[PDB]
Amino acid sequence: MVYSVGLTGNIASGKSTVAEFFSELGINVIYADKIAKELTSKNTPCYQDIISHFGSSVVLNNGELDRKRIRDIIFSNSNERLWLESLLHPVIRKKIEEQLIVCTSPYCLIEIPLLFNKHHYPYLQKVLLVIAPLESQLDRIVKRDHCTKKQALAILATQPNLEQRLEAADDVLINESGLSELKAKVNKLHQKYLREAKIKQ
Repeated sequence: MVYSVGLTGNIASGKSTVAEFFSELGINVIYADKIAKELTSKNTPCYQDIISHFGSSVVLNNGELDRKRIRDIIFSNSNERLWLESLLHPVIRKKIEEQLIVCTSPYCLIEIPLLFNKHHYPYLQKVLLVIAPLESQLDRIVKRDHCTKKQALAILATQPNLEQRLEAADDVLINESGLSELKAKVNKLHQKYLREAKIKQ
């Protein structure tokens, strides 16, 4: 229906910044993560199933979901990552399709998770994977998490291997030198996607 580019990134890759640069070029960006939060708002069906599944530990005093805790669980327990992805996939897909129907840009960017199920995103024309070198990731993680460098390395040490996702990706944006070059790279990708969407039916 619409020429769609999947946006993925490893840890502390700079990918939300990449999304913003695409946004600022007039491209419609669909944020699957934002949709997931929406559809796990207080007393939504998925919110209820999540709390019943994981139990009271993932409910803050707020009655809001403990999203930090859930991320920790999802990252360390693959069976739970898959369970949660299976739960949310049907509702998230319906929201994505709504936004695609009203897409006003020449192509669309869909921000999706690093280890996204392809069977759930078979309609993507392209996949873009944003990565940052180890040093850059640590700096980003220490500043965001306020943690020790050795804890950041330990966090990076446990990330999923990218070999398979690097192979599959049509384009890999190495974010290795500041915001200005990042913007320049996004610009060239933008022109590439415009070109390919123009000649693709």
